[PDB]
Amino acid sequence: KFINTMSQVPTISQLLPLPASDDDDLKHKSWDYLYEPDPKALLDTLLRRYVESQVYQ
Amino acid sequence: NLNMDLLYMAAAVMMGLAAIGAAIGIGILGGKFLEGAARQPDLIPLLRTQFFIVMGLVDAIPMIAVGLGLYVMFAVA
Amino acid sequence: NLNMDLLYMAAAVMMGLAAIGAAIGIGILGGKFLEGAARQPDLIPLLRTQFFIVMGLVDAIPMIAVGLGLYVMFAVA
Amino acid sequence: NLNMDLLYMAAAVMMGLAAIGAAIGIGILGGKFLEGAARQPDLIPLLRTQFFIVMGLVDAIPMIAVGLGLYVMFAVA
Repeated sequence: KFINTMSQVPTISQLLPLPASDDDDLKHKSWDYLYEPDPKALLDTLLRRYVESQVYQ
Repeated sequence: NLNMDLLYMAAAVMMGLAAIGAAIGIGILGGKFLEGAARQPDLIPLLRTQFFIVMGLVDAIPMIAVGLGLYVMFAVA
Repeated sequence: NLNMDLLYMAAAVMMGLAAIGAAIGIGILGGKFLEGAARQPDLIPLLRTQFFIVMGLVDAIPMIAVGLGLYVMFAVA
Repeated sequence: NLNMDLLYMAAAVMMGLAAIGAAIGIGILGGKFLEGAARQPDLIPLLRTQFFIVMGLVDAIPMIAVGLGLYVMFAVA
């Protein structure tokens, strides 16, 4: 982890199963998506792309 | 006389049809209210509000027909 | 005689049909309005405006038929 | 009893129509309730509350239909 130009630290961090984010469901009720075709198929690819993005980062 | 024999049928139809109409109309209108609620709960007060607002306009003609049917079945007959 | 009662049978059929029509039509319309609202409650007033604009068009013919029910039951009589 | 045989057809028309209307209305509403539940089982009791809340409206006419049809079947006839 490139903390600062003078200090880097090895970290082992979990990416599956997905860490509990600092997020609250209360904000969600404002609106919802029109899922095309349906959410169960989208969520899969979202999680796969997300894990790929974190390995890249 | 012959009047007793037709009016109790005419009113019967005049109100069974309004029954069909109001029943199916409200079933359909409430189905979307339930699906919306299950989709986004806590909006339930607002959904219920504007549901009742709309529903009031669905009953108009069915209830008019019910009223006139009764006005016949007794006050005419 | 029949020249009285069959007028009531005609009134019954006309108003029953008009009732089923208006009720089910507005039920469908309102159902789609409801789910449209549920997906984003912050549009509600605009959707309601267009909802009324259309629900007017729905009623034009049924409200003719309903009135003709009265023209039959109280002018042809 | 030509007069009487038309009454036992009148009750039949009234309550047959009421049967179809109420049955299909409740079928639709309960179907939407069921899919809502299957989405969110831990909402099931609140959605049952709402299902019973609205279902009382689908019966508004079809019971009146029984209220008069059966009355005629057993107080007028």
